[PDB]
Amino acid sequence: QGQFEVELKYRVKNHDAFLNMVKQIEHEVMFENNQESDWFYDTPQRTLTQQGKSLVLREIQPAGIKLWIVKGPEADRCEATNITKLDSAQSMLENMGYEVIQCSKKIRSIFFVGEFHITLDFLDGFGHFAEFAIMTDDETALARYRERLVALAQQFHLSEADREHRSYKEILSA
Amino acid sequence: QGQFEVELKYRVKNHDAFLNMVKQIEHEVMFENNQESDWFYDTPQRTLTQQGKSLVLREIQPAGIKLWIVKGPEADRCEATNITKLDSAQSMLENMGYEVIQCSKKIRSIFFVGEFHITLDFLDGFGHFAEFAIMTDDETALARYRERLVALAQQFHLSEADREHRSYKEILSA
Repeated sequence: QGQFEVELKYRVKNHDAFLNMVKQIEHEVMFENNQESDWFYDTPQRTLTQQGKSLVLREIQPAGIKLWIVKGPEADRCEATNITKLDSAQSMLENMGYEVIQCSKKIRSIFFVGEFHITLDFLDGFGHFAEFAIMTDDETALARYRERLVALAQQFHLSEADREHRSYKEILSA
Repeated sequence: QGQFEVELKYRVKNHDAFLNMVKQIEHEVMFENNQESDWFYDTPQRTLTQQGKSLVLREIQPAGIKLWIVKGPEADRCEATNITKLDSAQSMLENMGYEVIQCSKKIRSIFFVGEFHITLDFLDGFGHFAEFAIMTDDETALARYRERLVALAQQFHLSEADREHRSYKEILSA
């Protein structure tokens, strides 16, 4: 569980329905209905963005989860580490020459089903979204996880037609 | 305690004498004789170094303390946050364009005397060193704090003649 995260995003048109579904499934809960704030960073010339990378500081309340994240360049590469002082992290990145190129808020819920993660998000105005994923270190099993992920997705009655390819930041820059 | 750091470093000729003295002063132990490893980062062209900044990833064992630190550009400025995954941070700074420009290890003990910090270090091949420090948000009390740090150090029979002006990195560079 690390550097390689396969993730499928879906549009969810029915919350309680989706909820009822997981409601009828054996699962662990990381947290429900927290507010997640994300701060995306980059240099003045947008160097990270030109290289297919994203740098993010993230805080989830009231769970109190705070992360320093870097995604890319590889399609499935994602690294992170928990941090205790979000403000210090923000201040250090600016001192490092970085600037917030985007900030965002959303209500989020994350559940566990085996080693797979289920994320349910709600963007005020655009609707509910769902993410299914698993982070692994072995990259050979990255096409087979992508499948059990689809399998799991199928359990919630979500078809490829429900698949959402536009990413959070990747879109609602709109 | 965060905006302004006041810290005086001194060379310690007699390690045992320093500790026997601390035994006569009311104090607390954070940790004793731990190994501290520091990894200094910068871009290949030394952007940060040339601007008086230090970007550091630090690990202390067996305490298990892991930090992401940025000191400077101002001499009295130091910011940090604990991180849970040292290797992820290392890999993220790498992905962000930084490289290890210098690394080091030393033996360190940290004690508390009021809101004052006393750090006793051992840098093999260079000798022992002590740091007396304090952090405050009140810029009006700087002179007074520096005075109390001299007196404190005076208790350990350390004078301005024992004052070490070089930073950790500079002492190593000899």
